Amino acid sequence: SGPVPSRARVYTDVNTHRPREYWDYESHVVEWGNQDDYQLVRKLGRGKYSEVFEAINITNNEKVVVKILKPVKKKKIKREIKILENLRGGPNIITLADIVKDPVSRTPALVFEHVNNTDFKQLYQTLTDYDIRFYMYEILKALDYCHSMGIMHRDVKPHNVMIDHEHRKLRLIDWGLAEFYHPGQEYNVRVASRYFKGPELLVDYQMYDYSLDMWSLGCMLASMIFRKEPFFHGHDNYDQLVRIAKVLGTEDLYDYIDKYNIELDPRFNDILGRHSRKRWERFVHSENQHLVSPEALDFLDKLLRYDHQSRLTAREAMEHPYFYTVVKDQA
Ligand SMILES: O=C(O)c1cccc(Nc2nc(-c3ccccn3)cs2)c1
Repeated sequence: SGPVPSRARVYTDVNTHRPREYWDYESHVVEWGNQDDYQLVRKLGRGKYSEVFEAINITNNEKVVVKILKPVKKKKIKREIKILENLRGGPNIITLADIVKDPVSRTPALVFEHVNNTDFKQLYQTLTDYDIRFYMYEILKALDYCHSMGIMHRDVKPHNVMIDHEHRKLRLIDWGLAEFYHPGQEYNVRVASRYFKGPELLVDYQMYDYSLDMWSLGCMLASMIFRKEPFFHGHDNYDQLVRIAKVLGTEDLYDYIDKYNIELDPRFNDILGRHSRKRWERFVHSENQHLVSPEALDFLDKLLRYDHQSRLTAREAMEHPYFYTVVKDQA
């Protein structure tokens, strides 16, 4: 027999109740603006899928950010655009302002609201205990929103969480890997950065859901409170699961594989070994103890579960004691 099916615990059928055009992005028609409205100022970054620039909208003198896409299948561009338009205006979601056809590359360019970024490699070393709870709460607002809208991000990691620390503002960016959740759909497991891939991706379990983003969030939280980046530091996708298993233990891993009748890649046989579940105290030391508390460890533990069905939802996470003071201040 094959793998046991799975469905999201929450927001399971939200896309089914929408009109088909909400999620049928292959049939999305792109609304193009005027590429002459924008003059590039300077380059801000580059990646495998795009280059990102500061630009000026010369019709109103507004600063914007322009993401010029490298060649990719048009259906992937339609996907990202449709998701950005669906999520526009949601809390802490980057705002897509315009779409233009770049004259040189002949590829699309997405135009986004400007947001000032403090690079995480400089910010994360100055964050207080309170800052981490605050910004984790703000990320959870974006994840609960997009999940409630039927969308999983699938690429949650520090580079995709832009933080203007001076104004305590945060935006979840790069929706190029995001997808619509449909019950029973089997998804590509070649998503997310290595260090943030959930166990379902590493064992090739395709019927995953929003809870994938909650694993990635737990990896971010561990790296911030323990000041260890990345927290699970694998050499490849196989070794990545080994690094997880040396912390979470192999017993719950094999229980997970058994529960969903997952056929484990035979490469894993010789490398996973047998490992006890470790106590989080072993990652606490004098340089990070001010960021670690019983509340943080309880919250972290409830995110980092092999069984995607047993991880906190974004809404459950927001109600955890770790956020009581953040919640009280925001009232
Ligand atoms: O893919 C996306 O959705 C997206 C949306 C907005 C921005 C970026 N990417 C980058 N933005 C910067 C940056 C740095 C300083 C000030 C402003 N932006 C550097 S890399 C990506």
